[PDB]
Amino acid sequence: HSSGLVPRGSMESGFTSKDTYLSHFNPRDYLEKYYKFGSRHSAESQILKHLLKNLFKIFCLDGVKGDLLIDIGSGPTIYQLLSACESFKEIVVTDYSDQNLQELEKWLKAAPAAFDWSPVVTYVCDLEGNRVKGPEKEEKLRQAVKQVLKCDVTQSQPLGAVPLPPADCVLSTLCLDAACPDLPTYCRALRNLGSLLKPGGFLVIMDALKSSYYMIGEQKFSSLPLGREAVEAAVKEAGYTIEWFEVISQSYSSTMANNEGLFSLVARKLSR
Ligand SMILES: Nc1ncnc2c1ncn2[C@@H]1O[C@H](CSCC[C@H](N)C(=O)O)[C@@H](O)[C@H]1O
Ligand SMILES: N=c1sc2cccc3c2n1CCC3
Repeated sequence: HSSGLVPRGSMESGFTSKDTYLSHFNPRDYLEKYYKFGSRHSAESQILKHLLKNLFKIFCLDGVKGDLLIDIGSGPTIYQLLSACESFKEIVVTDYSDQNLQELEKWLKAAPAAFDWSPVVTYVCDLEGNRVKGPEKEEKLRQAVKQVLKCDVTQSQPLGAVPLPPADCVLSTLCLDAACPDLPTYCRALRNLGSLLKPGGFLVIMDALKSSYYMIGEQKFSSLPLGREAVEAAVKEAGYTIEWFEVISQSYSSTMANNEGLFSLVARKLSR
């Protein structure tokens, strides 16, 4: 009840509480704000294209492939899985928010009222060489998504008591910044995701740099404002070896975030 002075759910602890993600996170509004293919060459649209070109390169051009991929903190989105369904036989989607899981389930069932991913899907098809059209690509993704589960990156068992085989890849886009109030929790969340991975499994992360908040309309949500060095240090202390790390300077529209670019990394679960 602070009226934009401070992010929603943070007056007491300094960071957006996770119950705020069950009450004030609107899936439909988050999708309209950031994913109606951003907008007409907007900062959001350029960022989405850059995210899509990196996932295509990681999954289709590089050696990131296997049986199971677990997407962590998927929200109501599926763009991050379009290229991945080409390298992984099965995908599991997860989020802390029940309204985000409902939105994902609406898309899985191709409910007419669901969000339209068509332009994003066609862009991914174009990147992959136009071997299939959008509608064929979406059905391949829908059949590959085997489970839609509740997730909490802060718990030692992120997926609760749900048994899954060790994953070949753990993917997490624009989630860890929103979920982790500090670097010790951020480091611990990367250790928690490690328990879902086979020894030597891939960890794929894409998030924002130096961002202390992000907006969903006039609703402000916290983000951990960490830099490249702090990201690399936390990924290494969580028990991972970084294969590649990229940083772009492109930031979100001034009215939606205060970030200083984005990062992408592909890491591998260490020996121990
Ligand atoms: N502790 C927690 N554990 C898991 N997910 C969490 C979480 N706290 C927040 N989240 C989720 O983190 C997401 C931030 S939005 C990221 C959505 C999507 N992956 C994309 O690329 O746009 C939300 O869906 C929110 O529910
Ligand atoms: N989901 C999204 S969109 C966006 C823009 C800028 C910063 C962040 C952000 N997130 C969560 C992490 C922090």
